[PDB]
Amino acid sequence: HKILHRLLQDS
Amino acid sequence: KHKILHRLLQD
Amino acid sequence: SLALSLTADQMVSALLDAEPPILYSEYDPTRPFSEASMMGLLTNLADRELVHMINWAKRVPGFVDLTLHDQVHLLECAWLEILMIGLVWRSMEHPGKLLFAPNLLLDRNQGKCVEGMVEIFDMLLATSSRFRMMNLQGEEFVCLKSIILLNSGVYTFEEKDHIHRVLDKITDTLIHLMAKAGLTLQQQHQRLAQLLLILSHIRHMSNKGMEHLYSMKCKNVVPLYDLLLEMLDAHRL
Amino acid sequence: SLALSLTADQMVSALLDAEPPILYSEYDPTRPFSEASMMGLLTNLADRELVHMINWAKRVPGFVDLTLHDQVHLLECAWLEILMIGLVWRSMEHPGKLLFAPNLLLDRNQGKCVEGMVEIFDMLLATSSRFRMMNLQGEEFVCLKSIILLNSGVYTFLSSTLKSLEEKDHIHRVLDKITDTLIHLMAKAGLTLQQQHQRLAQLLLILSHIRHMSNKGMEHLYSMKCKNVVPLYDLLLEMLDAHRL
Ligand SMILES: CC/C(=C(/CC)c1ccc(O)cc1)c1ccc(O)cc1
Ligand SMILES: CC/C(=C(/CC)c1ccc(O)cc1)c1ccc(O)cc1
Ligand SMILES: [Cl-]
Repeated sequence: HKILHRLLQDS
Repeated sequence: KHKILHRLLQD
Repeated sequence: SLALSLTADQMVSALLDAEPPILYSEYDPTRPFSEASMMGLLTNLADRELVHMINWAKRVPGFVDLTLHDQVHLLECAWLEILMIGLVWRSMEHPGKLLFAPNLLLDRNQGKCVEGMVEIFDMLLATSSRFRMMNLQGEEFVCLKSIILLNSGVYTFEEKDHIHRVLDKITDTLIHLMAKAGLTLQQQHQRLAQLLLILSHIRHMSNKGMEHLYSMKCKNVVPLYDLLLEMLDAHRL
Repeated sequence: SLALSLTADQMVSALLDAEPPILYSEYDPTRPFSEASMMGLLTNLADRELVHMINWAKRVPGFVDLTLHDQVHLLECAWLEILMIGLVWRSMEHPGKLLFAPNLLLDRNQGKCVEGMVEIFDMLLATSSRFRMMNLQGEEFVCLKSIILLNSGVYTFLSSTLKSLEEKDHIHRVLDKITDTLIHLMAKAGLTLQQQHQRLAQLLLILSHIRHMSNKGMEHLYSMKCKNVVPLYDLLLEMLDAHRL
């Protein structure tokens, strides 16, 4: 759940 | 083929 | 078809009258359970329940109108979904517990007794909570259970046309029950949607459970009965 | 930017505008395909689609309101379901074939190139056949896709007082709004009341089959993984792992 987390984080 | 299901459904 | 002309009330009555009985698990106060004993009790109960499910299916309006092959296909596809929605239904009166049988009420902790079983128990418990939160009625439950039987294998199958027509009739029956209960037009379609969406979750639990049963079969912690094996193999080898 | 305020027409508008693009597969691929060959093309396309899916999800009314952990869970549970309904939707006007990409139109026979994949192709085609028979509309499709996102993992979500219970009723309210939208679209199409409820049920029952295909596809993908036939696409692999814990 790393990449998805970050990609979802990306503002 | 022979299935127990067939027998029960045909009762 | 003869079910196509039945009225909504006639449909509901037929469904309620075809309800299978609530079976008992093997009597034994020995607790806690072992992985093998739990697996043995759960699969023994399911195998016995399957016999009554087949008779129930025969009494669902429109089912016997199908060829034997079609009947076989639908049951082979939906059998675990049907056992699960039934389990979830009788567990409604027991929040936090799963009433497999009146003498076999288990909690999530007991699901841990079998490796991988707790995850399935949690999904089942969540669904029972959803039903309770929605205040699902018995008349709605029988409609939902019949929908599963007719829908689940309907595509992976003339006969599809008949099934789709019977499926529409059940929808009409569900809306009728809701209208009669006093729900507004908007509350009716909103509730119908909420109910049907849960069938997606039931399908999910069935696939996870099917995978688990097959895995437990390979680990061979206990022999499986013939009818259950037949139903399981329909999904696997 | 509340979603519970959006009108039916506004909801459809937002969804349509949030639609992701249709991606292309590797051009002029070598035919015939090999197992590792088709697997590479399919997963490569999926991995790229996932990036667009994540950004599309942020555009689904109410999705951004949920917590990150909740956003993560919903997508991890529904990604293959969303990829499949989009696929089935693109294949509608192509009886017999699956339009993975404009330059990747395959039929059931090509599905045999990968062991155990033909079974999945047949279910996908049957669903596409179903969409065609119903004459599914784009407005309805985007509604169904958003429903999958919000509903698939909505119960798998852990309870924790009004906390988690908050990120639940909000989801159910939105879901209810999409139902109203669907009914609104059907009413505007001149369908009778009885026809509206019948079609609504028909559409939602489809999601059951879509969940079934995702479960089978996931199992299959995890199967190809161990067999070491799946290229190393991190995002795709990550998401697939979510279905193991
Ligand atoms: C989830 C337990 C279960 C089953 C079905 C036999 C099960 C058992 C062992 C497994 O490894 C997986 C599933 C079941 C048994 C009776 C019911 O009325 C409903 C569900
Ligand atoms: C069914 C093929 C597939 C997938 C998803 C990655 C797949 C690939 C390999 C497998 O072993 C199983 C499923 C897929 C790819 C792109 C889409 O838009 C929709 C579905
Ligand atoms: Cl691209």
